[PDB]
Amino acid sequence: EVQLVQSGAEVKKPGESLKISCQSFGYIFIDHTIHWMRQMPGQGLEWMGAISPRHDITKYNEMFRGQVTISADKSSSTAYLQWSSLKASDTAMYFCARGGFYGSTIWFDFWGQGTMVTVSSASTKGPSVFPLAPSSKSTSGGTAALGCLVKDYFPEPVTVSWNSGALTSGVHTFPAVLQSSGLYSLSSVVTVPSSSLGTQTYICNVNHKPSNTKVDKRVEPK
Amino acid sequence: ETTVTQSPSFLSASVGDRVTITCITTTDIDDDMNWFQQEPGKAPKLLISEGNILRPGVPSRFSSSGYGTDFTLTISKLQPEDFATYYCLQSDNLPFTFGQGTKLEIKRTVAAPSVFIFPPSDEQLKSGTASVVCLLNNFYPREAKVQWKVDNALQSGNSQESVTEQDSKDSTYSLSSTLTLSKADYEKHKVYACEVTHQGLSSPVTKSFNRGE
Ligand SMILES: CCCCCCCCCCCCC/C=C/[C@@H](O)[C@@H](N)COP(=O)(O)O
Ligand SMILES: [Ca+2]
Ligand SMILES: [Ca+2]
Ligand SMILES: [Mg+2]
Ligand SMILES: [Mg+2]
Ligand SMILES: [Mg+2]
Ligand SMILES: [Mg+2]
Repeated sequence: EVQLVQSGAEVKKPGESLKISCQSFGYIFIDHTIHWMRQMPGQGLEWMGAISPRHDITKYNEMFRGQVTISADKSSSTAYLQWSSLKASDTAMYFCARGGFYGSTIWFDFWGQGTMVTVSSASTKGPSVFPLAPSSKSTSGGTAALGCLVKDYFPEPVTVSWNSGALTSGVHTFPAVLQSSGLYSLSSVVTVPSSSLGTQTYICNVNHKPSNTKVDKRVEPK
Repeated sequence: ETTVTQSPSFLSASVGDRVTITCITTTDIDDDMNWFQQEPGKAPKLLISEGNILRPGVPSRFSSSGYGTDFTLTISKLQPEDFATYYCLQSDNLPFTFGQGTKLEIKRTVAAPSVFIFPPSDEQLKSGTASVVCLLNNFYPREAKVQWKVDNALQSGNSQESVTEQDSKDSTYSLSSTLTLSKADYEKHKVYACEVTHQGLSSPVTKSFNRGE
């Protein structure tokens, strides 16, 4: 069936150029138009522009004209979106979606899965992992909390498991925050029986693939 | 461009409830209103296309109405998978323009947070920085006020918060607040307090520690 497949996540510096892509499968490429949508972090959707590969005609939203170029390659059924000079404010998720022409009544019925673009002055950096140790100040009833602070890494993402995936109940891994450095930072916490605490070993397994940083941090009481 | 005004931005409802969301356009767009659902981390999904046409495979609990400038989407008998963000889209004229979205949240009973405070670790202190963390665990509704006090001085602009998505099992939220100071500043003060205000608490809850102890 119809699939639109986008290229992988991108991390860039301001001023750098970038071309991302969307390849169509399962239908005739020249029978439709391909449109590009921006979704800035935590925001809604914006239509950037579109191309008819059949007619080699592009249309742009006035707010994006001169900032980006949309193009297509009929031979590989691929559409492209490109910037010649990225800005930090271009940080967003980018989606391609299928549509029709003047007179068509169905818009964006199939979408790519979409492509994250991060633009920052920051450079790749692995996190430091610090314990958030259980004590009395973190023992509600017969419930204790503990965690790991995964501090000062770039870019996203990091993954965290507990006890190599054996501990899943009561785990909360928070969305990362972007610090004024920034460097991202997140915490992962788990609530456990206070009678734990004690006799059960708690280890957070942290993986930051961009810097190839992998850390197993034992978290002990007091 | 045609401006699209979607309301409400946020709506709580119970599983099984019926809700109606509206979109108003600044120009007459005839029947060219389209509705999308988007879950976190996913592409939007087309539900209904121009002329109130439900897309193949979309449940009939989704219906829409409207012509000209005023439009609605009704979801009947809300299922757990329905609690996502909805966007309207006008496809009358270029540029295509979308409403700002409606996030639907699962309504449940009030639950007060359990609150925990974590002093900075000795390992972190060795590197010249101190992060103090306050955790509010498993609470509802999402609205919560967290105030940091260092020797009774209210900290402002000094902290960052992060909130989880609504839990798929109990429909609660959790929140962390991190207060960041220099090692130097951390060591010149004694009492570190996180004060939490929430509708599930009859009065604010304070968690604190004295540095050293
Ligand atoms: C060959 C050039 C292709 C260029 C790139 C494609 C861009 C698509 C442009 C169409 C955008 C205007 C939106 C109008 C859509 C109408 O077809 C429907 N609302 C039906 O018209 P109604 O029944 O409401 O009058
Ligand atoms: Ca129409
Ligand atoms: Ca129209
Ligand atoms: Mg209601
Ligand atoms: Mg009703
Ligand atoms: Mg449920
Ligand atoms: Mg201070």
